[PDB]
Amino acid sequence: SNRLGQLVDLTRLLAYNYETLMACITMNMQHVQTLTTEKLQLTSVTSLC
Amino acid sequence: PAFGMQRMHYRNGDPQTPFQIAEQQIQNFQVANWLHFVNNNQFRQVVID
Repeated sequence: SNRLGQLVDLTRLLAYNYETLMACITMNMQHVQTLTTEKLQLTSVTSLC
Repeated sequence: PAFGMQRMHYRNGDPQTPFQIAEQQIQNFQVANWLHFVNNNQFRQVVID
């Protein structure tokens, strides 16, 4: 709750950088699950948040 | 947090300082009159002697 405004700003910043880099893509980008994944420890979220 | 509200959603360059916006959101005569005085406290320019 005390980090609310920063969370809003973070969300907007991720969305902006994401679409900005999406702009620089040539091969169509499909939504399909994969064999191997990428780990994401939630402590790396809590830190970011 | 005392009157049980959201934290705030305050803009950097908001044309109102936080006491001005908070003067009207709350409902309590004492605190609101205090904030009124604070927002409208300013010097009196008077030419003497």
